[PDB]
Amino acid sequence: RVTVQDAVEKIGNRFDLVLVAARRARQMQVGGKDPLVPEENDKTTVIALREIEEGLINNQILDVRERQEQQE
Amino acid sequence: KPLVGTGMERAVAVDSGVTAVAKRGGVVQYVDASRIVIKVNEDEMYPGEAGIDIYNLTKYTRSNQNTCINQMPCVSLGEPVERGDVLADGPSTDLGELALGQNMRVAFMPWNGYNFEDSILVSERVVQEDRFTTIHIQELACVSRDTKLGPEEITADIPNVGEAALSKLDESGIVYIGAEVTGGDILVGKVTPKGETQLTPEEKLLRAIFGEKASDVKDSSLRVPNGVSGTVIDVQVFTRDGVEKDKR
Amino acid sequence: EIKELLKLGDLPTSGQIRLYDGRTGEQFERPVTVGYMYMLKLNHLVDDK
Amino acid sequence: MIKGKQGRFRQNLLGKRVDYSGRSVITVGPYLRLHQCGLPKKMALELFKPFIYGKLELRGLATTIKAAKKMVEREEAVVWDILDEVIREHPVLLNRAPTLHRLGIQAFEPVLIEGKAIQLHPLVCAAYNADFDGDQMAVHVPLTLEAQLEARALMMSTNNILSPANGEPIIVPSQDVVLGLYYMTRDCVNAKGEGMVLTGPKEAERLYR
Amino acid sequence: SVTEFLKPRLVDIEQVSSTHAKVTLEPLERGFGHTLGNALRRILLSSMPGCAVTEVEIDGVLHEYSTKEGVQEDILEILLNLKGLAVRVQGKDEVILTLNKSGIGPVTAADITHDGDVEIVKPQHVICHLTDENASISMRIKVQRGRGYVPASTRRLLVDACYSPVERIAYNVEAARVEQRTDLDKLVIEMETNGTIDPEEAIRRAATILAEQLEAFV
Amino acid sequence: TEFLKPRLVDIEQVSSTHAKVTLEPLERGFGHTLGNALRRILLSSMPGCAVTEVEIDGVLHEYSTKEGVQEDILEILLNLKGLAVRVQGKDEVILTLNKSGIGPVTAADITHDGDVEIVKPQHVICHLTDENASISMRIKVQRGRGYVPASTRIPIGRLLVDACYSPVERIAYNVEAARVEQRTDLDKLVIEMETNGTIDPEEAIRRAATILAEQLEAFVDLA
Ligand SMILES: [Mg+2]
Repeated sequence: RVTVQDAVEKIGNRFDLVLVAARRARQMQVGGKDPLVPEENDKTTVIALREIEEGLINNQILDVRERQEQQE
Repeated sequence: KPLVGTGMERAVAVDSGVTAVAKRGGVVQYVDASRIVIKVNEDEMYPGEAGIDIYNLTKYTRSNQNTCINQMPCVSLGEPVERGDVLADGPSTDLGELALGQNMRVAFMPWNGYNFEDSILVSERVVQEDRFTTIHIQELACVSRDTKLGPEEITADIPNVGEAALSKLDESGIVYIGAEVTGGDILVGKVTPKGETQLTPEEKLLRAIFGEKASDVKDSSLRVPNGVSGTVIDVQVFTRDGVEKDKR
Repeated sequence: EIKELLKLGDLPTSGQIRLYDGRTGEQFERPVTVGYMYMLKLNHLVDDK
Repeated sequence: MIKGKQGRFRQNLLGKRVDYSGRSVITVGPYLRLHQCGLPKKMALELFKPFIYGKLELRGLATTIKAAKKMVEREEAVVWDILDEVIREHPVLLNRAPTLHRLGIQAFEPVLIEGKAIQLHPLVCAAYNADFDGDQMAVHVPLTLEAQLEARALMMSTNNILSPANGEPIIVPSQDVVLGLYYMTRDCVNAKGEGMVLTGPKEAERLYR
Repeated sequence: SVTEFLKPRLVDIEQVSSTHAKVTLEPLERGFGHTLGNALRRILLSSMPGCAVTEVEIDGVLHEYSTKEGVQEDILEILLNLKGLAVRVQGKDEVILTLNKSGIGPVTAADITHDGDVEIVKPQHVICHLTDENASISMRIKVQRGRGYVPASTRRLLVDACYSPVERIAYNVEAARVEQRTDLDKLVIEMETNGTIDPEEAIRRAATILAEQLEAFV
Repeated sequence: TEFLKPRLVDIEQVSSTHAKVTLEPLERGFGHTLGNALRRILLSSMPGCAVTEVEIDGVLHEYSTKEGVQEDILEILLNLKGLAVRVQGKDEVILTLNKSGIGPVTAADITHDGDVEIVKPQHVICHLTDENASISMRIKVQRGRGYVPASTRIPIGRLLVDACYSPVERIAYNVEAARVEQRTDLDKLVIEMETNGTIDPEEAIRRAATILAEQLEAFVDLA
């Protein structure tokens, strides 16, 4: 990835984008839980941004999954 | 020699001081890389015992900003010399004329970017034939004080150091002249007597009995600063009066 | 005087010569200057920076 | 204790010698993209050192940490590969000396060159205001993953085409690029290839070459 | 030892669509990227055997700057369109075809007569366009075999001959890596052809031509 | 449609160092292509025999100075780096020089060896001024390409001297019209090389041709 304009409108704020992407990247770095999109030698953080742009990752989704496993 | 001067380079170089200007005319009896002897012309000879100048040129020595002050002889053997001429070129001098930089065949043209704001290409030739290359001469000074708990020792014996470091040192603890040191090598083997009074009054008891450590010395050797190569030229030793001079 | 001095050598009076581009081997249009500018090397050395 | 320069109120304001820092003289960097900063080898093996340790011991090339240290200090060929991997995407922050603007702490991706000079894309020499006549820029790095994402999202050199004060771009072709463009498009009344109809642009480039 | 030089390992053959290819080679020694790139560029653009339309004539016109009734386009427009035609021909050096037709609608390359050996690679390529049924297009087109670009001035209307099938060739050199030495030049040639032959075989032909040229030395 | 292959029609030795070769026949466009390719390849990828290490007897380290010789040690190494030698067969080889007495120390008095041959004996190495002063030295020589300084390739009397492995120093190619030959447009390509004498024109041009042919044959087959 080079620019992050596509991710701005997906999470409108450009800072909540940063923290949400950091949440997903931390999940994908040591919290296992491989990315849902293929990687191209990309770091975990860029994969998080990529999936955010793909729309399949958002703060709501992360919270839903965290709550679901916290019920376990 | 600058290819476009102003006629002031000659006087600046002559009168600056570092050009080893002659004193009496005559003939150059014996040139050398470190000395020029000038047979005086008969007329200028003193009433007695002339025929001697012995211009001691200055072989390599450090300047005040790490630039070698090297004087080379610019007279062929037997060539006559007149009073007040230039026997030996100084640093950045060429037959007397001041020569600060060097020529370089330039072509004002914007090449593919690499001279964008003010940058300057340079063909490998300028570095290949090695016409820009200085002789910076550093001066690392290592000292041996006498703090509390005994003096500092400059012995080659150092704990927690491999045989590689001690390979090039001398027995005293000082590197040999002409040792192609590199980053991290010990120039001087220096050590300190393991801190100070620590632990508990049992430690004072130990001091009364004296410790039981063969090493009993911390490593404080002065190494090459990280990131600089170099070939040691000279290693001077200075002694406080009342200290017997060691092997080095 | 510079024009005459150059003319003493065979070099062109303009002070400019055509330069070929080494990488491709074509000609630079717009002929270019070439001379001997006595350049220094100030002691702001990168490996001290 | 609550007064003077050593007063612990005005203490984090005076200035902190931050770690993972750097410096160098600057050099033009054509062939770089607009989000790449040519970083030296000899300085990129002393900035991402702990990252190299991590990716090295993890890969098992030298499990024990002291072995990893002695490997990197040994310049073994594998450490170059590992360093390339870690700096694959790990934005660095290039900061000029007087940081008046808020662009003066822009952040780039690294690409490794040889020698020792922090290359720098030409177009982004305006916001910095550097002039490549001895100007020196410092390289910081973001450690924590949040800081990495910030350096890639909020500060990356490709997300600051418009400067804060004036809306219009501050990535504006400056000195030689405009002379090249100017030369590349000028009406000459009569020259070679005058009076003809070639094709779309492709045959035009073919004609010129 | 001195004879040794890092040979490339052909890696990238990315063939975007059917004619635009982006080949890359690496790692080459310092500067070989530029010399190979320029040699290939010059040989490809300047000297490449091929066949292209050279001369065209209209039955009812003898002047270049005129027009035919019922034609939405103009004579020079048809000249440009024909210049863009991609055609490969059998070993016959040159041959003349005709575009006799009449009707309403676009007139493409497919409307051209097959004439045995000659085969147009892009029949769907557009040439002209008629609007009136009474309007009849008739014209002769001669195609020769050549090894370069022939402007009209360098020479019964004349069409600049683009014999070389390669249409564009741009080479860059970008620094690759091999262990420590990091000034090795990865070459990157993107070339696009008219369609009479894929870029791969074009590069093969250019390389073979250069190699045969150098053969006499060794 | 045919492509006239070139041939090395002549190799005239205008001077000892620099010389000119002529290539013929060549067709339009091929002239400048081959000329530039050959200039570029020749100016870099060639084998040489430049000195690499020097070991003077009474010299401890480079920045010192001996006696009886006006030249400082650094000037001696500079001149040796400028020395040109023609070495065949053996990869690397050691030479000796123990000239004694006043006068020049030109390369001629270097100790004789086998296939090693000093191309330019006149090239001064150093000078002697004191009668009972002798300069005894061992000079190593290997063969390589391009440029390899001391540091990259890195006792105490082992003075390392930067390599300068290259036989050529100025390559210029011109393209001109040839005889009628019943066919115009045939280009004569005259390539002049200014070499230090270690390498003859024919050998250099053929090696350049070979290296380029190999590099391009790496292009003949593609995936
Ligand atoms: Mg400035």
